[PDB]
Amino acid sequence: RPYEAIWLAITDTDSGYVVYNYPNFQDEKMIAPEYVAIRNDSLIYATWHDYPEKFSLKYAKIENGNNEQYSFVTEYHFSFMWVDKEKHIARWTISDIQKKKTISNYLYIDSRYNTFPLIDYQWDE
Amino acid sequence: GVCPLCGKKHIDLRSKIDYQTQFDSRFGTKKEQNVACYKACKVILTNAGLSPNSAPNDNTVIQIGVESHSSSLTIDFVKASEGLNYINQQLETGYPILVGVDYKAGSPNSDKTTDHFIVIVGRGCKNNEVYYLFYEVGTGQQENGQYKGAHENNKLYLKKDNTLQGTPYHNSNKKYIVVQIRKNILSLEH
Ligand SMILES: [Ca+2]
Repeated sequence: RPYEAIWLAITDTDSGYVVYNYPNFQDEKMIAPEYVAIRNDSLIYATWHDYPEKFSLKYAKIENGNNEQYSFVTEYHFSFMWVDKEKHIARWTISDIQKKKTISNYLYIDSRYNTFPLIDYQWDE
Repeated sequence: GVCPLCGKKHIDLRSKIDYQTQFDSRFGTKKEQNVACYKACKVILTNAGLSPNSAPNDNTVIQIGVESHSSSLTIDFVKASEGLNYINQQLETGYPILVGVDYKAGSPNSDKTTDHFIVIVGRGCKNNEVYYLFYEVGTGQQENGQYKGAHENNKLYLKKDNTLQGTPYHNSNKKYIVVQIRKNILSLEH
């Protein structure tokens, strides 16, 4: 289970990759990076614009492809694939369940190996 | 037909008016999406066949909310009835309405007055208790293959003082009251 970790979304910037830390659109006191976290029976999908969604994997459709690729369907379609396994960097391609529109396809760092800075995102440009 | 209980037709325009979330790369980067609530509501108005010049922030709006006290100090009740009437007559013509909401509860930042809008797209009743359906552009969550902001539990309830108050399906903490009605402009040459 290579996908089993807290995956923090990274953003490429002019000064290198960072983990942005967002005050949530629903509640400015809730401040967190975006992430996908898989620990046992749970898949947590957390964006900057909504409360985190914690899905029970016992109701999910889970498939494994080749080369340690995996997909999970709850209310969204999540596909995991390594990007740089030595740097513990993976990509989560997140789509609607019809697979018609891609929602995001960020790179992520396993939080246990994260060396990028956590930078508090500043909404008021 | 007309409803026995409430005496009006029940209306649900959702199948004719596509939903739009504000959390969409068509509005730009995250910082632009963050302030795109009005723009997404305007996409919904043009999805319904109205002019892109609809819902200006000018003196045609119906301004219901005005700036030890009563609970109704900031509500103009005559304007509340006017806004209600305009909503009923647009829905009966087949058009949605873009409205501004304030928070009874669950503001994302009580220290600020960030403008928020929703779009009313329907009307019904339960035992003569009138409700209005709305599209909430302020969510990107999806469920059962659709956006949560298009779900039928996005309902405003008509209160005894003719204000409209309710809760979006994606965030049970938010309690809206409708404080501003913006005007539709038809697609006409002159
Ligand atoms: Ca009725």
